[PDB]
Amino acid sequence: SNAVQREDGSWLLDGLIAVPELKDTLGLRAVPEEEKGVYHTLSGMIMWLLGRLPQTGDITFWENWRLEVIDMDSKRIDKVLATKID
Amino acid sequence: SNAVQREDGSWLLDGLIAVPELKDTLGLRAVPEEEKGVYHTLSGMIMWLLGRLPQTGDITFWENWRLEVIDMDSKRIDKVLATKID
Amino acid sequence: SNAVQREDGSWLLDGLIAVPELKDTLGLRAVPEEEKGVYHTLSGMIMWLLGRLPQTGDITFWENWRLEVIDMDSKRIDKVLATKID
Repeated sequence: SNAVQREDGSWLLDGLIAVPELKDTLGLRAVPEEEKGVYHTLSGMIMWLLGRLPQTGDITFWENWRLEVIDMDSKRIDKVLATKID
Repeated sequence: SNAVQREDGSWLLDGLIAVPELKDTLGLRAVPEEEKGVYHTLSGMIMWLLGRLPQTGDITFWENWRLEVIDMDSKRIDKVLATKID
Repeated sequence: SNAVQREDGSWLLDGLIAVPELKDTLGLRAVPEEEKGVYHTLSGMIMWLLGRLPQTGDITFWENWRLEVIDMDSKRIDKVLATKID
């Protein structure tokens, strides 16, 4: 599970991307609930920040980043667009 | 149930604007909980996204839009400013 | 307690800044739950808007402001960056 950067520097990210790779790709300093083992995946993280099942169209925010749900894979996010804030 | 486009592209919308007219106005692909008979107006969609009673000053997000609650009629939203994020 | 403006015009705010100073500093029309006595500081306000204990990295929104949690002091927010959205 993957990360591709686009011709404006925004990221198209697979929802199943794991926390260590996600932090690397986005330069995150932390994730919410770190070390508590609540979720292990970008999709889970977004679900946690939303406090409910995400839907395509949903937007959340974390550190320097706007996270938009681009597509679902039933109970999980398939694809996310990550855009730098500013 | 009006909408009115300001000088800068942004939209002033009635909170009782129905979902059909809302998709058409803002070019929304979808709405949350579509076909689940959960809300029928922009006011109810904003309330769903916030997961609580809206207040004037509240900001929510969906697709390419920032939706700001500009005015209330007691419990229901009366005016909403929609702005397209980039 | 206090508020310092960066050269870019954004504000670093102490989490314990009280409602009157906050409104004056950011030119707020209101704050949520005004005169309900729910919270009395910026930290309490953001905790109210998130619906849970804030974490460093969280972002919330009110009126024309993006509110980023910069640092925590255990149960309370220590520092916030407020940036005018437009």
